[PDB]
Formats: sequence, structure tokens, C-alpha cells
Amino acid sequence: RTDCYGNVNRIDTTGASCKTAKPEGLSYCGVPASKTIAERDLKAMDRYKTIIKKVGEKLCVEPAVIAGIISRESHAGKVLKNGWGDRGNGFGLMQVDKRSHKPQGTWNGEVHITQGTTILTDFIKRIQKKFPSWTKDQQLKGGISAYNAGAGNVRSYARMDIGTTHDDYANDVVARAQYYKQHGY
Ligand SMILES: CC(=O)N[C@H]1[C@H](O[C@H]2C[C@@H](C(=O)NCCS(=O)(=O)O)N[C@@H]2CO)O[C@H](CO)[C@@H](OS(=O)(=O)O)[C@@H]1O
Repeated sequence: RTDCYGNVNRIDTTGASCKTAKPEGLSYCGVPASKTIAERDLKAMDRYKTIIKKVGEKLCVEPAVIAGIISRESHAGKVLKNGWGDRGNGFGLMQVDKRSHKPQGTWNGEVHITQGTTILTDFIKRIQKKFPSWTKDQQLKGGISAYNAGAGNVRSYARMDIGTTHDDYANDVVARAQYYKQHGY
């Protein structure tokens, strides 16, 4: 069961801002750019497809949502130095921030994906309490954007991502996720 917290395909997304898409070399932004980046990491991503599915089933989270964070956080490993982020604070495929969380397991194993998803799941739960009038789907998006900047940043539905990295964390990650549902996650 992977549908306890909402379904990614029902979320409304603007995709990647141009601060996210230009760096990567695209000439366009939004959902198209989001999906295109996502598609670039799929070969690499598919290297961990069994671990990403095991844990999503374990945690009642949608594997697409985990692949979306993994594509945005480290590019399914590609941009990491021994699982380290270039400023050295983030660790593993989901880039668990060591300042905030003592990292567990190896940078690309199940112990690491479980921990990243457990953190994701606590912020989703945190947003369900904060905003009970929202829909599950809306609380799932909130969770995802909180995953990057803290739940304190989720104040609203509509300007939740302002203050995240590139002002598009959950919009991006929600659009890459939708691409991975379409392709095996
Ligand atoms: C999973 C987790 O750690 N999420 C936390 C998130 O942290 C970001 C940092 C980034 C990252 O690693 N940046 C790269 C830095 S480096 O590699 O260049 O050095 N990877 C994480 C999600 O994107 O930041 C918060 C504080 O702003 C914490 O809210 S909190 O309120 O609970 O603090 C959330 O706990």
C-alpha cells in the first residue's frame, strides 16, 4: 500500500522555476523542464528501483515521490562525492542534512532511503495537523516542500515553496514524481 498520504498525480504543479532549469541547461522552465530533468536521471535512478519500491511499500509512500526527491537532491547519486553534497552537509541519495539529522546507513542503501522517507513522512504528518482543512493531496505537497525548508515555511497552500531552494522545491519534485509514475515507480 502506497497511498496513505495522497497521490502525486492529483497534485497541481508549476514545475521547476528557471533558477532550477537554466543551471541544468534547459531553455524552458515549468513542468516540461521538471519532467525532462527527471527523465535524464531515470537510467541511474533505475539502479535503486527495488530499494525505492521496498521502502515506499514499507512506509506507505509512493515510490514516485521518493524518486522525485532523489532526482532533485542528488541526481540519483551523480552529483555526489561519496554520498556527500558539495558543501558537505547533505548525505545519501535523499541528502539527509547532517546538521539536522544524524545520518544513517550507507549513502545509497535502504537504511538511508528509509531514514529520508521517515523524515518526509513526519513533515507530511506535521502538515496534516497544521492544516486539517487541506486535502490529503494538499498535505502531501506541503510535506514535500517542508522536507526542504521546515514545516514553519508552510504557511499557505499557494506560497508554500517561496523560501525553499529555488522557490520551487515541492512543485519540481511533484512534477518529477508524476514523470516516474508514468515510468515504473
Ligand atoms: C531531509 C532533511 O534533512 N530535511 C531538512 C532540510 O534539509 C535540507 C537541506 C538540504 C541539503 O542537504 N542541502 C545541501 C547542503 S550541502 O551538501 O551543500 O552541504 N537537504 C535537506 C532536504 O533537501 O532542512 C531543514 C532546515 O532548513 C530541516 O527542517 S528542520 O526544521 O526540521 O530543521 C529539514 O529536516
